[PDB]
Amino acid sequence: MSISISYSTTYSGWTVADYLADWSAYFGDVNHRPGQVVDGSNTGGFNPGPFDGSQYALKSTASDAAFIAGGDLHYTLFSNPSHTLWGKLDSIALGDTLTGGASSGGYALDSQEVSFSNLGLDSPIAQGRDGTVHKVVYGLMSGDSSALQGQIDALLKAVDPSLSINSTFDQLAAAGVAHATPAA
Repeated sequence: MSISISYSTTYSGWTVADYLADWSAYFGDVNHRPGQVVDGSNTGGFNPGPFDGSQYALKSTASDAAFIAGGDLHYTLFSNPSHTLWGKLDSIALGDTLTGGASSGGYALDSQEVSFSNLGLDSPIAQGRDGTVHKVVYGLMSGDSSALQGQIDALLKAVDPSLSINSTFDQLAAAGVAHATPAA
């Protein structure tokens, strides 16, 4: 099935490009980089983990922002090719206030803003950090939603060539691809 999007009515008249640009700058950069992952503050986590799962989730350093990546995900840690997220990425959910974890049976957001699902991305381990899955999620970690934007743009075009990353959420809804929250 094709990409499916959830958005809060707040963003009805926003474009996906405007939204993701604003969100990524709001989430910022957790500085997850060589020599800068020295404790648990910026690792994120996997469910069930320790380095694989159906979710990877990460909270912003200085805001309440967070995302959950959903799929069939794997992380190489120190093993060649080192620090590669690979596997299947089905969903990215963006919002505020991450809760839970492996110990409680899953991650959740208290307040989801927007989600993209049925992304259908699938990168093999041997592609290392050049894998699309890696670049999409690592981009979110480091305050750059470019890779995610590109993949959403492609998926949208494949549905209907009038759709793009620059469409409004309401347009995507009209085109059958997105759905506004009934709330509040």
